[PDB]
Amino acid sequence: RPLIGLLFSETGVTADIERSQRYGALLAVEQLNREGGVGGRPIETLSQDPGGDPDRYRLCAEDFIRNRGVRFLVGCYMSHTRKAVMPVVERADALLCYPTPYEGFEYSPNIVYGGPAPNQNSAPLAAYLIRHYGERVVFIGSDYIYPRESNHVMRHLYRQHGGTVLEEIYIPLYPSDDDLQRAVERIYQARADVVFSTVVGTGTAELYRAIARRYGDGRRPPIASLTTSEAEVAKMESDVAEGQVVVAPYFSSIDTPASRAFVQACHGFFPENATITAWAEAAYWQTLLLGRAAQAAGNWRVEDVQRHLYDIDIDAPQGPVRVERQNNHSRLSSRIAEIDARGVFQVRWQSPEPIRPDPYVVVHNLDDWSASMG
Amino acid sequence: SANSLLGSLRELQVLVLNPPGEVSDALVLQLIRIGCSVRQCWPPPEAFDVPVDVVFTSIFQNRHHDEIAALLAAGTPRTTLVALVEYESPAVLSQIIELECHGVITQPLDAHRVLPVLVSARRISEEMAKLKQKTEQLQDRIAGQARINQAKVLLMQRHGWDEREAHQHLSREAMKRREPILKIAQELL
Repeated sequence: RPLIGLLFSETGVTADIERSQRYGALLAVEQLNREGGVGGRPIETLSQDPGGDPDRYRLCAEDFIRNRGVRFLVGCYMSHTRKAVMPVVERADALLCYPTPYEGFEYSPNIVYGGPAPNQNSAPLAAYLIRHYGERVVFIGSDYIYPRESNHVMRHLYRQHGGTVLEEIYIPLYPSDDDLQRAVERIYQARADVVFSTVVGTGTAELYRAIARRYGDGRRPPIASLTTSEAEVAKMESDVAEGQVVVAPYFSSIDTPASRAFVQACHGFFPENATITAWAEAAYWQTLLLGRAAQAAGNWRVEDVQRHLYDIDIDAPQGPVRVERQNNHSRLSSRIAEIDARGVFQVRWQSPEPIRPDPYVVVHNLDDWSASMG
Repeated sequence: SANSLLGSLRELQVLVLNPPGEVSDALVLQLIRIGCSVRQCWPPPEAFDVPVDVVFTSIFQNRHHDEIAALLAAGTPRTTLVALVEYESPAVLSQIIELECHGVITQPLDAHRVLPVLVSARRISEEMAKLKQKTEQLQDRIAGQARINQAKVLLMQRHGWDEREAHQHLSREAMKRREPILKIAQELL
């Protein structure tokens, strides 16, 4: 049975981006079913809502693999939700596509990483920030492993290039009102040139609004984020969102027919409460790759499908992508964008070509990015 | 050092800053028996001319007091000072205190009083000069230590280095540019 299990929250702290991933994956299934399904048989999907809880992700993965015969999964966002599912898929010899940016330092034979490792997003973003913004920075992130690992690198990068990391603040994943106010007051008391955010999900919008109001509605330090997506920026007033900085392989404003085709496809298929994001883009291309690899194999056997996966370079909405057989990570484009006054993402820099993944690199050499940014 | 102090008395250059007369004479004769190089001078000059290690003078109620005072105020601090005193009353004693003698000899002087006073006063002035020298060394040291420590924190934090690494780097550059560790540290700061 060509059945893809979709493990994306519907509820919880990251519900917006993960609903976005779910529809991107569903969009692909639909397109694959118009291309002949898998050997005449239509591709089916099964969805469960783990609600951002790592233990519920594990339980949903276990239900799918144990009781539904699922061997192909698309899902997970926050890194600890990936860690909770990983062992289940590896013991069942299943294949999980993770269309999410992450901290790196992982190799799983059963995981196809469709989102960037730090050499593909944080590094270029660090080079950019040190290049254009003042060197006194203040960090604010949600309290879980990804923002913490992401801050661990950024802290070291700024100190190496003559910067000062004034405050490094963490707030809980569903941050109370007091949490935000205390955090914003510290940000306001540090007088930073830039705010580097790693806050993820619900509370992102409120955070950016509180920074906004707090400041004397005047030439605040800009917010540069590794995590904020289009789903968070749509919840922001025009003036709050304006001038904020964001990084991703894809932005709905990209100027290509491939990007245009994806926007249109998403607009006529996604619900009202599901914004297009870079992670919907990644769920789409990965789910699409799965289907074509299966079509080329003629079956739905992980071993057969998987073999055909490393050989199919796809034409994704972001540009051309492929999965490297050596590390299960992908060759991804990387864009840095500044939000204009009408809430639109203006790409300010792009890597000249897709960046090859190197999840374990410890020393990020920022000189790599001198030519293309200055 | 009691031994080296005693052994170096014959190299001391002693000046008897006192009017010509019996007192000066007897004092110069006893300093020559002890073996010091001894000169006698009078009226007090404005600067010495030749290096002087120990001055013997009397207490005058007139302008030689101020002359002598100024003469030794401007002089080498290691110059030992011994006053010949004949009164125990407050203005005379205040003069001794204000001159900051390292030793006194009450009059009438006789040969037996000289050597014990010259030695105890010389120990005293040398110990004072040493404590002052240690004070400057320690002041410089506290300041130095601070900049070596702030520079080390700087390297640590810049590079993601531990204390030992920061120390190895300072030492290496320092001992490759033939300069003090402190100069490297201050360059960084």
